[PDB]
Amino acid sequence: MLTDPIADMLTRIRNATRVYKESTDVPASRFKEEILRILAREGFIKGYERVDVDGKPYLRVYLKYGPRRQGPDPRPEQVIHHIRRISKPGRRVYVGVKEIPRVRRGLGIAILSTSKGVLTDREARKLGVGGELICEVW
Amino acid sequence: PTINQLVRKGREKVRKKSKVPALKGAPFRRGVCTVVRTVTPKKPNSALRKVAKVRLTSGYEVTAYIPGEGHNLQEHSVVLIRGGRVKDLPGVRYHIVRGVYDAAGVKDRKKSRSKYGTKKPKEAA
RNA sequence: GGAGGUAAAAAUGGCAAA
RNA sequence: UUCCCGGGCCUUGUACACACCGCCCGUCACGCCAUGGGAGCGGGCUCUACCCGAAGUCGCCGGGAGCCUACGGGCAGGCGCCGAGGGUAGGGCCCGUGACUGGGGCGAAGUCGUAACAAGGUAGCUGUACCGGAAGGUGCGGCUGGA
RNA sequence: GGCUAAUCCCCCAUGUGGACCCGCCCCUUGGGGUGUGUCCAAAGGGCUUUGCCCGCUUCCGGAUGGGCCCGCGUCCCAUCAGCUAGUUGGUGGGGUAAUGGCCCACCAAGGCGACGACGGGUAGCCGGUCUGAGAGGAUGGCCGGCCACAGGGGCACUGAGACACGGGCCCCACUCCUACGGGAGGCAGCAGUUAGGAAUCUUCCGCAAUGGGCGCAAGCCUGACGGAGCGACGCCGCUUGGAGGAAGAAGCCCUUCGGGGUGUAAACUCCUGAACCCGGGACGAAACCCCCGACGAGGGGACUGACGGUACCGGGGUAAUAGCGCCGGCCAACUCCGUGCCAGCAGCCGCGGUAAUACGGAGGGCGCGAGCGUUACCCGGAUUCACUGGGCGUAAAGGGCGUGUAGGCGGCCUGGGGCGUCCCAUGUGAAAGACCACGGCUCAACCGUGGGGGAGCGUGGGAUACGCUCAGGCUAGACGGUGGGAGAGGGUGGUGGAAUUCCCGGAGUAGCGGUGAAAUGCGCAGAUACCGGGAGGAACGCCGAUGGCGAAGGCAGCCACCUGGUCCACCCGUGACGCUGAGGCGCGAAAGCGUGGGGAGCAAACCGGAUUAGAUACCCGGGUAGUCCACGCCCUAAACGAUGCGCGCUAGGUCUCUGGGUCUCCUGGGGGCCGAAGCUAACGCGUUAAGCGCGCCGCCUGGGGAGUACGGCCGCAAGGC
Ligand SMILES: NC[C@@H]1O[C@H](O[C@H]2[C@@H](O)[C@H](O[C@@H]3[C@@H](O)[C@H](N)C[C@H](N)[C@H]3O[C@H]3O[C@H](CO)[C@@H](O)[C@H](O)[C@H]3N)O[C@@H]2CO)[C@H](N)[C@@H](O)[C@@H]1O
Ligand SMILES: [Mg+2]
Ligand SMILES: [Mg+2]
Ligand SMILES: [Mg+2]
Ligand SMILES: [Mg+2]
Ligand SMILES: [Mg+2]
Ligand SMILES: [Mg+2]
Ligand SMILES: [Mg+2]
Ligand SMILES: [Mg+2]
Ligand SMILES: [Mg+2]
Ligand SMILES: [Mg+2]
Ligand SMILES: [Mg+2]
Ligand SMILES: [Mg+2]
Ligand SMILES: [Mg+2]
Ligand SMILES: [Mg+2]
Ligand SMILES: [Mg+2]
Ligand SMILES: [Mg+2]
Ligand SMILES: [Mg+2]
Ligand SMILES: [Mg+2]
Ligand SMILES: [Mg+2]
Ligand SMILES: [Mg+2]
Ligand SMILES: [Mg+2]
Ligand SMILES: [Mg+2]
Ligand SMILES: [Mg+2]
Ligand SMILES: [Mg+2]
Ligand SMILES: [Mg+2]
Ligand SMILES: [Mg+2]
Ligand SMILES: [Mg+2]
Ligand SMILES: [Mg+2]
Ligand SMILES: [Mg+2]
Ligand SMILES: [Mg+2]
Ligand SMILES: [Mg+2]
Ligand SMILES: [Mg+2]
Ligand SMILES: [Mg+2]
Ligand SMILES: [Mg+2]
Ligand SMILES: [Mg+2]
Ligand SMILES: [Mg+2]
Ligand SMILES: [Mg+2]
Ligand SMILES: [Mg+2]
Ligand SMILES: [Mg+2]
Ligand SMILES: [Mg+2]
Ligand SMILES: [Mg+2]
Ligand SMILES: [Mg+2]
Ligand SMILES: [Mg+2]
Ligand SMILES: [Mg+2]
Ligand SMILES: [Mg+2]
Ligand SMILES: [Mg+2]
Ligand SMILES: [Mg+2]
Ligand SMILES: [Mg+2]
Ligand SMILES: [Mg+2]
Ligand SMILES: [Mg+2]
Ligand SMILES: [Mg+2]
Ligand SMILES: [Mg+2]
Ligand SMILES: [Mg+2]
Ligand SMILES: [Mg+2]
Ligand SMILES: [Mg+2]
Ligand SMILES: [Mg+2]
Ligand SMILES: [Mg+2]
Ligand SMILES: [Mg+2]
Repeated sequence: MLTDPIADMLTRIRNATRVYKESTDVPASRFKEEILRILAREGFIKGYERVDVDGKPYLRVYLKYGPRRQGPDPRPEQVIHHIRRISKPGRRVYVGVKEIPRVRRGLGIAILSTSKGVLTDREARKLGVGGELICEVW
Repeated sequence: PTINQLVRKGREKVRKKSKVPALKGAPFRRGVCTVVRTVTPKKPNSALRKVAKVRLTSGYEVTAYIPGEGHNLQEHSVVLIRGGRVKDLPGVRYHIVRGVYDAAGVKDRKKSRSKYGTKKPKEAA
């Protein structure tokens, strides 16, 4: 039924990084398209493209991972150590420019939808707007 | 639970119960003794602990423990309830302050005489 | 050869403790 | 080598671990305490209906009867509604008490059995029904927390 | 009864002006203006006096204080689920400064409630205070703001304002004075008495200051206040000396007796100097008053201190109170003696029964110091109510299962609004406290000054990504069509055979049943075992499975009728119609209950026979309800996968059921096993998650007491929730 199409996207990404898959398919949405624009510039993915699956538009989000570590357990480190939805439909989380969190002491990213568009924590304090705290990625 | 379940139901406060029903939780309470005697403790131990039924001002009648070694408590003795129970005596939850109105302090006490109510002896020192 | 599937016997151990 | 006793290894079951000379369940006897029921009794608060009802505001009279400084007016006075409360009658909740009674909790070493844990010697537990001093047994269906 | 004065009361006038009715105009709830009619005013006093001052009257305006109303927030109990007669609304009045059922008559029958009305318990609320990393939790003592009260209860009067603490009236309770008939009083003001209690002060001094009231002023009043007094009650500051001092006295403790500890502690020697004594001595005080100027601005002069001769300054000058808790682990600090599950300790675990670092004492040690401990309470630790920040297969916990009300949540695209949300500006957010700097008391506590900001809410403006809404559209969700498929899905009606038991006939005999060994029992009245025939009920062997179906409970000979769910293909229609679901509603094994029928086998209770110390049981022989049918009840469970439902994602291998295909093989649904990643405390789960997510619901919060008692609902009861 997809109560939240945003968390299904972030979970499809999270489920594709634990098996080290080349890419994954998420359905199409112009709002999810703007969320993925932020994941590409900050360096969590390779990008996406408006593909078409059986006449239904999806999004081939190309993943990216770290260097192949040696020794025991040779799987590489994730570029996305953590990703989760905050403003869930059961509890909408709304914040302002003073109450923006320091996601992993600035080493993380805080995507949040503003009236100026889908921006992030460092772009929200520069323009001075704030808004719906979407998610935290690090 | 869910957020909506917490807006509807909420969180129940624990609201702890008192272990000392001294009627308004006063620090002390004057009472007269009715029956002073000796009882037997629980299964791991075995002795003759001195206890006392005290008719307090609040109208109830509770058992009270006599601390120390030796006392001067009778059927018409006025004592002061302190608090705190005795682990080995089921039914004893209060303590008797020694050194007040009828209960004299522990005779020949020397070390912890703040408790058991004994004054400072003066032997030229 | 795979299910089904073989009892006649019998009570108890004072308390607390490295 | 079936069977008594002791021992070795593997496996299984365990609520046992000062370890089966283990543990453990219920009834009964004694003691302490708390609680429910209980012929009822006592008290607080509150409600409904009625009887009476001061002060006082307001409403009417103000005359066969007073006072008045400007009198188709005022005051005194009288009447009525309301009214604190008092009284009567029935209720509602709560608290305290009561001969006696039901089960409960607790208190080292009392009596009776052996239900459970090892196929615990009747695999156990469970819902219901019946019975039995008691743990408990049996019936019907269920469960694997058993083979 | 009688005089008598005023800033007392009244009448006439004047009317700037104001009030009211009516009309008109602007505005637009009763605001403002205007015209006619009417109504309303008023006080004098003192002096350097026909000139000012203090007052009076009317109206408008300011400033302050208050009344009423509204939005939002404000404890627990649902074992309180219905409440409502001035109750809800209208019309007209009464009343008030003023709206209003505030009150009164009439009419309409409404108003409130699971978003918790009504009722019951409790509580004054806040700024703040305490804690806490924070969020929150707890609190409302001093100070400040608002309220409510003044022995309990009602009521009005005066007045700008009171339903009036030290004003009035009345009723009650109580105390007191009485010539007995009718009077006095209200410390929850300041002290003080008594009572209760674990517990809480001086019947002190002063109006010098600040503030209030009156008065032109002088000044009077102020238990407001300023101070003093008591109390280690809290915090802060300080003292009981300081420097020397023996390889180290005495006493005491331990000792492997050789010595170690108290212990540089003491004595002793220098040095400083609390307390004390003497002299001096305040800041808080400058106005009001007077003089010059006009009793204005400005300038000048004088009076006045409770605390108090007090803090303080200067001189002199004495070695000058130490106590309490603890020493098993947590938790810092160890030896001797006594005692012997005794006496005793104790916050938790726990010590003690002859050698106790845990009792008691001593020595020594640790910790704090005019304090130290204890008891009670609040937060913390407690992330054990988890919003930050918890959980439910087996530890506490998924409702027995469905359907479904409200509610919560909801797919893709593009527009409109901008309610949530976000930004900026403005207003508020009193002071105090808190926080940061600098000051004042010789520091600090205390206090002054300045600065800094929250959030919340009102107003103006902007933004439109997400949520909401309106409108258009789309098909992946969901539903429907067409064609087929399997199945113990459910109800009704009929029907087949095997077997058990009983009756009848034939035949036939000395035993049959039964145990794990025997009896009870049955049988020469002709049993068991065999043949033939009949009745009657219940269950359906083989197929059958580790199988199928249903949401669960559960469902099995066969036939037929009625009927439900589901699956696959074709991708045709509707077009977001969805998911979950408190309450409700219905179903719900067995046992049980009622009413009637039926009753072969089995079989609670019951009776025998054995076993046994005993047997109310296990085993044997009988056997009644029940089992079975029809209707109505009951509503439980190990109702179990001890895993609620829905959707998306994440390796595979293998067995099996059921469709479809260009059917080697692929793909949809379902039932099993093993296992990537991952999870978990472990067992184990693992596309049929206990994984990664999201929506909604139920539930959990240590064990016993207890699924008990009371209350409520349901039931015929048993009993259930
Ligand atoms: N404790 C829970 C309850 O205890 C009940 O049992 C209670 C009694 O049955 C039991 O009595 C036991 C007795 O069983 C056993 N056979 C002998 C023992 N001496 C008794 O003990 C009792 O009595 C003595 C004095 O007589 C007390 O000192 C002792 O503390 C107490 N347990 O003592 C228990 C209470 O202490 C049942 N077990 C049960 O109902 C329930 O579990
Ligand atoms: Mg015995
Ligand atoms: Mg035994
Ligand atoms: Mg024993
Ligand atoms: Mg013992
Ligand atoms: Mg060997
Ligand atoms: Mg073994
Ligand atoms: Mg009773
Ligand atoms: Mg007239
Ligand atoms: Mg009673
Ligand atoms: Mg009783
Ligand atoms: Mg047994
Ligand atoms: Mg058994
Ligand atoms: Mg048994
Ligand atoms: Mg049973
Ligand atoms: Mg029986
Ligand atoms: Mg005029
Ligand atoms: Mg006139
Ligand atoms: Mg109160
Ligand atoms: Mg915390
Ligand atoms: Mg009084
Ligand atoms: Mg008046
Ligand atoms: Mg007054
Ligand atoms: Mg008074
Ligand atoms: Mg007293
Ligand atoms: Mg003064
Ligand atoms: Mg003054
Ligand atoms: Mg010495
Ligand atoms: Mg001065
Ligand atoms: Mg230590
Ligand atoms: Mg000893
Ligand atoms: Mg100790
Ligand atoms: Mg000791
Ligand atoms: Mg907490
Ligand atoms: Mg606590
Ligand atoms: Mg939480
Ligand atoms: Mg937990
Ligand atoms: Mg459990
Ligand atoms: Mg709905
Ligand atoms: Mg949406
Ligand atoms: Mg808006
Ligand atoms: Mg402030
Ligand atoms: Mg300040
Ligand atoms: Mg189509
Ligand atoms: Mg639409
Ligand atoms: Mg549903
Ligand atoms: Mg049933
Ligand atoms: Mg039945
Ligand atoms: Mg029947
Ligand atoms: Mg009948
Ligand atoms: Mg039989
Ligand atoms: Mg025997
Ligand atoms: Mg039998
Ligand atoms: Mg099962
Ligand atoms: Mg559910
Ligand atoms: Mg279930
Ligand atoms: Mg499968
Ligand atoms: Mg497996
Ligand atoms: Mg029950």
